[PDB]
Amino acid sequence: STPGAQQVLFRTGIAAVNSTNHLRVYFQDVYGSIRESLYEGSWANGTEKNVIGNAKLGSPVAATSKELKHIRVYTLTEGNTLQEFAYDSGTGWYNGGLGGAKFQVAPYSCIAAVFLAGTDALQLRIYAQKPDNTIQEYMWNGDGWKEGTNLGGALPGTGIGATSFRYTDYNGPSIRIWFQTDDLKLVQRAYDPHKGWYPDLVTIFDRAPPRTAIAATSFGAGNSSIYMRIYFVNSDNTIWQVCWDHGKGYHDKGTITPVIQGSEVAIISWGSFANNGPDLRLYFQNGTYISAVSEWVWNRAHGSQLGRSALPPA
Ligand SMILES: OC[C@@H]1O[C@@H](O)[C@@H](O)[C@H](O)[C@@H]1O
Ligand SMILES: OC[C@@H]1O[C@@H](O)[C@@H](O)[C@H](O)[C@@H]1O
Ligand SMILES: OC[C@@H]1O[C@@H](O)[C@@H](O)[C@H](O)[C@@H]1O
Ligand SMILES: OC[C@@H]1O[C@@H](O)[C@@H](O)[C@H](O)[C@@H]1O
Repeated sequence: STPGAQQVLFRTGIAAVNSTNHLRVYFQDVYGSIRESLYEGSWANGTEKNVIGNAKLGSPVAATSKELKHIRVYTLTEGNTLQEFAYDSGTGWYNGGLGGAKFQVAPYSCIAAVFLAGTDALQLRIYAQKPDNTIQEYMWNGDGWKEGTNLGGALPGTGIGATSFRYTDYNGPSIRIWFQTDDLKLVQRAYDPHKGWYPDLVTIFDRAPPRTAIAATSFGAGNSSIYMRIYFVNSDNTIWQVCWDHGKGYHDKGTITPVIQGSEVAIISWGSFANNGPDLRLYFQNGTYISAVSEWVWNRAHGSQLGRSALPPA
């Protein structure tokens, strides 16, 4: 290993945000602190000086952004309440207002978070699992945190993936979320502006490991068209990808890359098929220096490739 890699919690929560190829990756260190590594032409940071806050050991870690002007990172306190580490350009890092509400969730809850796409002002939807094992939406619409729509029951401790995009022929944002139900299937729920939440679950995978990591992204929004990619850790100790492509639907799935048993997963994307993209980046643990976080890359030039073998601080 390396001294730096040793500071990374084994099976750490992982989150990532980006403005095109300007990247931030969040993880938890062995002391419970949440740290930020970054890519700005090269990889840096992830050290004890790059701590944005503290969370319970083993906490989920979720993050979302508006470019890199506004970043929000969500974790659980020791008290199993949702908290928010917030960054705005010109202000820096601070404790976000979500913590004031002190929302208790299940101790084993995961978290997903999105800024809603294409809206006039900043709007956030956070998803977590309550002690009754239902998936609850929490909203920020500019005037305090409030519970939004309850999305019903899921496997206790389920992974939660989420994405928001705006169809260019609609006047409001769409949301897709993915999680695991008691039957061990992975499923999607969906919000569109003209329908609200659709009543049905859409199966994306028949049987997944219990509490497997789930991470999602979307890109290339157009007129009634979108592209999406969902990632999870399968029973073969590899990340699998499920593809939604416009005109083909959920048409393919397969292995991507090996991971450690019980690795967490994060995904970011940028660009689109129309402009020599997309670019995809996955972050996970595959045993590099034992506990380092590694990267997988997809791009138009070279397709599927391992990227940075060990993120900072490794
Ligand atoms: O533009 C983003 C960068 O793309 C490739 O160069 C990767 O090797 C690198 O780790 C980073 O993801
Ligand atoms: O624009 C986003 C910001 O970029 C750098 O300033 C980082 O040091 C900071 O933590 C944040 O990620
Ligand atoms: O614009 C988004 C908002 O930014 C700050 O006001 C936060 O305190 C709040 O929780 C939310 O994240
Ligand atoms: O626009 C997104 C939607 O915003 C509100 O209407 C929420 O009640 C709903 O669950 C969803 O998040």
